[PDB]
Amino acid sequence: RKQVADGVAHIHASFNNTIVTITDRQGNALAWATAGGSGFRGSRKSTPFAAQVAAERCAEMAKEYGLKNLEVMVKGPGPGRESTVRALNAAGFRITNIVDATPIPHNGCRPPKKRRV
Amino acid sequence: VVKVRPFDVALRRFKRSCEKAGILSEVRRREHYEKPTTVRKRAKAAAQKRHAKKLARENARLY
RNA sequence: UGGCGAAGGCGGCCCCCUGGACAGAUACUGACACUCAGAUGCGAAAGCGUGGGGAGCAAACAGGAUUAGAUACCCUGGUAGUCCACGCCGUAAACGAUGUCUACUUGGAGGUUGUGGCCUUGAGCCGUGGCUUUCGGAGCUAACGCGUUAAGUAGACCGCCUGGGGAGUACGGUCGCAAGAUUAAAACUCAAAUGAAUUGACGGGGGCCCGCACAAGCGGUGGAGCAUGUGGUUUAAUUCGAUG
Repeated sequence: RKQVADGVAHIHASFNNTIVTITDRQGNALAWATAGGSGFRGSRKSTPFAAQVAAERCAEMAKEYGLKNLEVMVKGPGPGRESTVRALNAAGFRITNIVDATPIPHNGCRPPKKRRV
Repeated sequence: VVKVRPFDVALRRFKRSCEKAGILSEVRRREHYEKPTTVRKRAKAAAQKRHAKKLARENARLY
């Protein structure tokens, strides 16, 4: 382990799962945790609370590297946007900046077809 | 983007900083391809409803 | 419910080539106009040919689910196609389901693009044009509605209709590489087909409400043995009726 104190939390909140990848500021991965690896499956992955746990699990694995300050980059529309960020505050970590990093095409590729469900 | 200058404020300020860049709005637009005809149909009915509101909401006794 | 274009259609930014519209001002020509059978041209998307290109998407197709089945909807993939060049095709609910041109006939509120004036005495206000949106008057209309952008009042010319099926089909011609387009019947058959609006009922439409309706509880039935009724079967007869 290289001990780092300043880092970046990259919350990837899909509508299905939520991934949390705490990195150094140079974007090398240190820890990751996912709603659908932190216990919850099918329906319950896609809940705030599953993502919270992902964040918690990742947080208490990020302390091995001795991280202290994180910037949160919240990327996507999922339920695990807000909850993960709370779970980083309420796990010690000082949050410096909360960026949104959602990829927005400036008209680009034709999305998949509409679901005639 | 929100520099945390308490966190609880900062996350609310974050949540309103991404409302205002219509970020979640935009993702939901671009999840599935709206066929151009359907886009226009929605936009007309929008304008049409908005007017047909205001018009009768100027015609707006009750008791 | 901004703009431009005949329509189809056209969306980053920059340049080059280029069409149209509009306004102001003065001068010009002197009815040179309007409409148009036939003809010609342009004409979404798909499709077709040849050659490229191919991120994403996705007919077909494959697999996974769902289901009674699922040649579907859903999921994972995925090819033609989608893109470019040059042709072809000529069709769409190509729609305002509303031919073009002209004149006339109450208003209200907007948008947009010119132009003039005022004191720009302070973003403005008032005139005057073009285009466009909406609401309504008379009138019109079967009604719904249309209503100076008419579906009002008239004129010019063109296109087109003549009960529903058969059928925009057959045959013939023309056109096309093909797909097919275009022109376009008849036998036979039916006494209707149809428009708008009305009242209901219904909707796996919306809103709002109520009941031991559900929820919350409590005790049952379903299981046992008996009682009782019914069905069935049996019987000479198991009288007849009551059946969500």
